[PDB]
Amino acid sequence: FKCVNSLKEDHNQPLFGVQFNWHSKEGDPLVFATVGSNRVTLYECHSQGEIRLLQSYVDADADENFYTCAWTYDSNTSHPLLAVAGSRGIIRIINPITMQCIKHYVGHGNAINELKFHPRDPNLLLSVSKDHALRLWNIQTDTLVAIFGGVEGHRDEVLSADYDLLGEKIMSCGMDHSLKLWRINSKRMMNAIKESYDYNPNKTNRPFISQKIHFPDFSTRDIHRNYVDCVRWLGDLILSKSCENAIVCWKPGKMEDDIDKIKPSESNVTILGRFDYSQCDIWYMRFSMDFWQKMLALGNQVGKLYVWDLEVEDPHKAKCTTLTHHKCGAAIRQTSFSRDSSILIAVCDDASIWRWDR
Ligand SMILES: CN(C)[C@H]1CN(Cc2c(F)cccc2Br)C[C@@H]1c1cn(C)c2ccccc12
Repeated sequence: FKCVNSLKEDHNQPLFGVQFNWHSKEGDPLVFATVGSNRVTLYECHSQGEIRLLQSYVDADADENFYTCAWTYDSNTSHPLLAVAGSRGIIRIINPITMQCIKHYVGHGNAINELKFHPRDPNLLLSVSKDHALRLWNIQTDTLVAIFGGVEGHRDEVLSADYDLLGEKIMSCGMDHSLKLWRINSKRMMNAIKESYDYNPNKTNRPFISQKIHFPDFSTRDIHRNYVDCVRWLGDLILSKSCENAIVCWKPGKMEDDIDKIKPSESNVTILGRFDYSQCDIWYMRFSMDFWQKMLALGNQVGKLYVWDLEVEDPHKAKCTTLTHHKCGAAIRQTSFSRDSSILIAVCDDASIWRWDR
């Protein structure tokens, strides 16, 4: 990777999120979204490092602060869609072509820290909230499928979550120091998703009933000793970090325990490795993976990028490379790889954007 360009957004506030559109069409240039202040902005990557500015959506409320975005597509037309959310607790579904807000969702209206789309179903959107819950939405029928909470759920803000490969289960994490597993391939949840697709408020009198899921299928506070701010599945293993200068690779149970035989009472975890780094001990810093999960990237609080090659026989054998530029000194909140892994974008606390090309 070589640094080929940079720019800075005019708001001078932190850029909290960046996502390439991995649903961009064949023959179209690569496009990424950034979120910060009260806006979302799209850019196109071109030759000679060119980052071409397209168009933003700016919230009507000057005090909105977007924290997260996620791409999907319209399941009938194939056109890409962009979901954004943040401090107002409003999910907006944006048409990236025109930057129109197509529709919006409100749960209880508390800050949303992360959005993720289901890996197999483009209509299923997961939101994680400051109000300690996760919510699963069906953006085809505009239904709240399920709320994951209760006293056995998270006890402080939820900061991140991730679906597994097939979208059969979710791992969430947050300020309570815990990582929690929620299975969504239960008979109850499969039925709830089916029912959400059968719901049309114009053809019935009932409201749509959301599931209240109050018990995770596994919980641990034994991995980290502070806020857990990013989580990703790597097959049946988990990668998670806190503010302790480490990403930990771990699994529920003992070494030979199958993830789908783990019981909610399971008290053990197994640590398969740990990727240490420096100067990333402030709260709220995300890591990202490429589409194939061959690579992992994290920025630190002084503008350095760490990239790990995970194409090795065991997690602890990952190969690290570091990327620095003398003008990039602000905290990197999130990174994104293009689908082919040819471009890595980093976004920063000073509203700067950095492009690295292979
Ligand atoms: C207060 N909450 C908990 C954070 C959560 N963060 C989202 C987020 C996350 F959840 C996990 C990992 C990275 C990130 Br980025 C948005 C919020 C926030 C507001 N301001 C002004 C900030 C200033 C600096 C950093 C974060 C925030």
